[PDB]
Amino acid sequence: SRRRVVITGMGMLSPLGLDVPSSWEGILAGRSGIAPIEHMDLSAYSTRFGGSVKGFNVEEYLSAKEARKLDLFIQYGLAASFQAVRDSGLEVTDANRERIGVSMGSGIGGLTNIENNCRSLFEQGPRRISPFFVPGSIINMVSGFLSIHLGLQGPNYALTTAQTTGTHSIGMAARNIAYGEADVMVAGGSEMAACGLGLGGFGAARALSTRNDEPTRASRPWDRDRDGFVLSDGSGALVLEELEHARARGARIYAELVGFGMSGDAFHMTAPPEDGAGAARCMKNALRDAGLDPRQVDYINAHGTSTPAGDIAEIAAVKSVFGEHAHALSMSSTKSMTGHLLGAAGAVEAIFSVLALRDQVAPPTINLDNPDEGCDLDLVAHEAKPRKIDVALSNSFGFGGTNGTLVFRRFA
Amino acid sequence: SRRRVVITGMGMLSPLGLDVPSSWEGILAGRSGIAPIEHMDLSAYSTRFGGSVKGFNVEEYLSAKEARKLDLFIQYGLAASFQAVRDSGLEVTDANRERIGVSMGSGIGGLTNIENNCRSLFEQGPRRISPFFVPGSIINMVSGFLSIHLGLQGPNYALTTAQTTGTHSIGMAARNIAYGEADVMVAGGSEMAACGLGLGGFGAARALSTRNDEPTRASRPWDRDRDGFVLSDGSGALVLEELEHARARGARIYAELVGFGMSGDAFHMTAPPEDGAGAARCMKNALRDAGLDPRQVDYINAHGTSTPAGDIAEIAAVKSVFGEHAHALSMSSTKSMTGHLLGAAGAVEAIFSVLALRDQVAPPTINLDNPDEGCDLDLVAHEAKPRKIDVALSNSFGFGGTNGTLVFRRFA
Ligand SMILES: CC(C)CNC(=O)c1cc[nH]n1
Ligand SMILES: CC(C)CNC(=O)c1cc[nH]n1
Repeated sequence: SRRRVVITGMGMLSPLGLDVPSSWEGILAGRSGIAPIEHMDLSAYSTRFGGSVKGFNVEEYLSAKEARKLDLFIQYGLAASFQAVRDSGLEVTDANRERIGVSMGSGIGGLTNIENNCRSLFEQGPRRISPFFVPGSIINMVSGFLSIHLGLQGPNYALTTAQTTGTHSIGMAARNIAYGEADVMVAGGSEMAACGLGLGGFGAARALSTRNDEPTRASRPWDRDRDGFVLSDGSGALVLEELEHARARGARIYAELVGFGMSGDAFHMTAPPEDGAGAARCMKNALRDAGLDPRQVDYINAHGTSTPAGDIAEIAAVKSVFGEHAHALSMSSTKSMTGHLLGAAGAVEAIFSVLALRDQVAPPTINLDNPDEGCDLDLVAHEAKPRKIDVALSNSFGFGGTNGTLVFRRFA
Repeated sequence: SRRRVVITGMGMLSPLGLDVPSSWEGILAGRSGIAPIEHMDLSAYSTRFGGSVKGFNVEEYLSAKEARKLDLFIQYGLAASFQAVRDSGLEVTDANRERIGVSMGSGIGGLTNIENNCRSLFEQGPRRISPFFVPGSIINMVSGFLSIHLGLQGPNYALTTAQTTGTHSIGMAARNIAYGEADVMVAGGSEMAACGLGLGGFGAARALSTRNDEPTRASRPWDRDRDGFVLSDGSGALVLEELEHARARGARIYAELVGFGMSGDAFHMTAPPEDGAGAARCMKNALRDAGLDPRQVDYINAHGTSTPAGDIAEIAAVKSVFGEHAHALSMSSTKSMTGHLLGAAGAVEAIFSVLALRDQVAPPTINLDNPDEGCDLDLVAHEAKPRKIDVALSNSFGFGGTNGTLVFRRFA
C-alpha cells in the first residue's frame, strides 16, 4: 500500500545564504537576512526593506542567454532544484527518468516579469512584450524547465496555495511517491514578489511591517510590538524518494516525511479564526497521518509570520492540539530571521525542520523581546536551543484559509 | 484497492454558454463562440478576436461588493463551482464538511487585475494599488472563496500547470478521493487571459492564429491551413464523489472517472516532440491506471489546439498508443468551437467527455476542411457523430511539456 518517503537532497536560496549550509548557519547564528531594498526606488512605499537573495549568480547554474528570459522566481526555483538533485546523488537514467517528477510551486510567480511587460505594453505598446513573457513568468515553468534540463519524465506540476505553497508542494509530491505515481519527486517552492506590485499590493493591505528604521528587528513573531510580516525572496527544493528506492541506491537519508495534513479554515480570505481551528484540524490530520501521539512532537517550525492575528491564532491551535505537551515541545519562527518567503516559506522551513532533526537543535525566534499575552510556550527566544528532536512539524497557513502541516522524523 | 470516483455535478462558463447545457447545445450544433474582442482597443495587436464569456452576471453568484474584490478568472471559477455543487444536490453539514475539498486552478490567473493595478501603479503610484489586489488576484482564491462560502474544510488547493491545469486539477482531486483523503472534491479550472498581456504575450510568441478576417474559422485543428490557437476565457468545475457516498444520498451519476495519467515530455518549453512520446506515455499511464486495454477507448477529446506542431504530434501519440484501434475510436477537438481556454481547457473538455458518454455522441472538429498529412483518423469533421462510447479519454498538454489524461467510463 502506501510506501514510505524520505528526504535525500535539499537546495535553497534565502536571505541568509545561496545554499542550505550557508542558510542553516545563519539560522543557528540568529542572523537577520533583512535589509533596505537596493534593486529599486521605494521612497513612495510605506515598507522599504525585506529579505533579498544577496549576490545570486544565475550563471552558476544557467547560461546568461537562458536566464535573461526567466523571471527571478524561476531562476531561484531552478537553482534550489539543481542544488537538491546534486545533493541527492541521484543519477537520472532511461531506467528511472519516467519515475522522477517535479512539483515546484509559487504563491505569486513572475510578478516582476509581469510588471516589466506591463510597463512595455502601457509605455510603448504590445509590440514590445517579450516573446518569452508567458513561459518566463507562469508558475508551472520551474517544474517545466527543471524537467527539460534534467530529463525528468515523471509527474510534472505546480501548486499555488499562496503562503502554504511550499508545504503543500512537498506534501502532495510525497503522496505521489507514497501511492506509486513516482519513485522520486523534486518538490518545494520559489518566490520573488519584491517589485512595485508586490510591495505595493501587500502595503495596500497594511500586511507588512513598516519598521523601516530597524529592518532586522521588523520580523518579531509573538512579540507585543509586531506590526505585520517582512516580504522575502528565495526558494527551497527537496528530493523526496521512496524509502526502498533510497536504500537500494545507498542514498544518504536526512529524515523521513511521515505526516501530511491539509485543511481549509473556511472562515476568511485574509484573517485566521482567533482559535486557529483550521491550523488545529490540519495538525491533527498530519499527526494521525503520521501514526503519532501528539506528545512525540519535539519541535514545531511555526508559520509565525509576525502578524498580530496570525501569531496568536497559531499559539491557540498548538495549545488546542498538544494541551499540556504544548509546554514541553519547542516552537520557533525562522521568519524572525528570513522574513516571509510566501510560496517558498514552507519549502525553506521544511528544510529547516529536517536540519533541526539532523543537528538536534531548535532554531531561535529572534526579536522575541516581549512575548505577547498567552505566548507562554517555549518559543526559543533569541538563541538556538540544542534539545532532543525525534519528530518535527512545519506549519504553513495561506490566503483563503488554506493550511498545510508536514511531519518529519529522524530515520535509522 | 482504491475507492471509486464518480462525477455527480458539473458547471461551466464558456464562449458557447453561461452553463453546461447551453455550452453542450453549442458543441453538438457545431457553433463557434469566437468573435472580435469588444472589451478593449486591440489596434496595435496581431490578433483581435477570441472566445469571450458573453453576458456573464456575477451578481447571480456574489454581491457586487464581494465580486469587486476578485479578478474575472476567480469570478468565473466560483460561477462554475457554484453551478457544479448545485447540480450535484450535495448538502454540506457539520458531519461531512471536513470531507469536502476544492482544487480549482488557473494557468495564468489574475492577468487582468495585474494589468489594471499596473496602470494605477505607473500613472498615480503605489497608493492607488487596491488593498484586495493580492488576495483578489492569486490562483488559489477560487478554492479559498468557495470553501469560505460553502463551509468546506477538506483539502483546499490549486494547481497551475498552464494549459494542463484543468486536467491535473480533476485528476489529483480524484486521487484525493480514491485514497480516502476526501469524500467530495470540487475540481476544475478557470481562465480570463483575453487582456493586453494575454493577447500581447501569446502574440509576441507567434502562438496565436492571426485570421482576424474570419474569427469563427481560425480554430481548425488538423486542418492544413491552421496557424495557431485561439485564446478563450471561461471555467469548468466537476463535483467528484466517492461512489458509496454518491449512492448513499441517491446522487445522479454522470460517469465514473477510472483513469488519470501525468507525464513530462522533458523536451521543449512550447513545442512537443514530433512523435508525441510524452503524450503517448501519459495516455498509457491513464489506461494502466484504469486497468483498460487501449482497444476499450471509443472517444478522445483531443488537446487539439490548432497549432502546426501540437496537432500532428497528438495524432502520432494516438497512433502509437492505439495502433490499428486508432482508426476505430473517434477523436475531436472541441477547441475548434470554444477556442483554447488554457487552464480551463481540460475542465470544460472533461465535462464535454462526460456528456459525450451521457449522450453517446462524439462532438465535431469544426473547420476541418482539408485534414493535413497523416491526419487520417476519424476526427469527427464538421458534424457531431452519434456512436457507442463506453470509454472517453481527455488529453491536455501545456508549456514545459506537462501532460495529463483523464479516462471516464459509462456508469450503469
Ligand atoms: C488566513 C491567514 C492568511 C493565515 N492564517 C494564519 O495565520 C493562521 C494562524 C492560525 N491559523 N491560521
Ligand atoms: C508541449 C506543448 C506546449 C504542447 N504539447 C503538445 O501540443 C503535444 C502534442 C502531442 N504531445 N504533446
